[PDB]
Amino acid sequence: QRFPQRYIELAIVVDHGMYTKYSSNFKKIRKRVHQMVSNINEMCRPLNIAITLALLDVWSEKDFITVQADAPTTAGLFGDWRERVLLKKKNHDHAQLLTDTNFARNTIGWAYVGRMCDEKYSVAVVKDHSSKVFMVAVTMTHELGHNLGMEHDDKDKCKCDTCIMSAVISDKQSKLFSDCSKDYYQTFLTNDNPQCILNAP
Repeated sequence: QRFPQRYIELAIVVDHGMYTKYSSNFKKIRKRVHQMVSNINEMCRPLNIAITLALLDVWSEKDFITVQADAPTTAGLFGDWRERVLLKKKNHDHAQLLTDTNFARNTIGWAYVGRMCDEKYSVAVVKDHSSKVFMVAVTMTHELGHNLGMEHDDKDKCKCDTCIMSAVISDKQSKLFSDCSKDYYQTFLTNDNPQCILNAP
């Protein structure tokens, strides 16, 4: 394996709009979230990172934060709530909020760069923007990649055209991380090496 073993315990929060979208059916939502996690786990296999779903929270009554059009603003409110409320329910390493919100600027996902394990900044916000589970899962994986210190693929640095960290998603989206991405992850493990992902569940 090119990389040493790491583990990311995810918390996934499904907002009220997404709950409504899926006919307020908890079972159906849980199945969809598990299928997403199985895809994130598959995509991280070449990075030697075992991905688990530590916690699933479905906002079946109302939104606990204002899930608004600006994704970065929503991410900050989510990181705050994650630190103050979600982490108190069960420890986990990274949390993503899934929503049906039509984020501004045609945004389908957003996350802080290189802040994996941070109590407030180890988060991403992702729009459930396709009926295709894989398309949403690869968006979750792209944001996870940013949180692991990855920037977008650059043709001078690597040749992959449809890898996970491509600057823009496409219909032909690949499930692979480019060499640009693997090199950024190596840099992250060497310079940041956060302790929470060294810990197996």
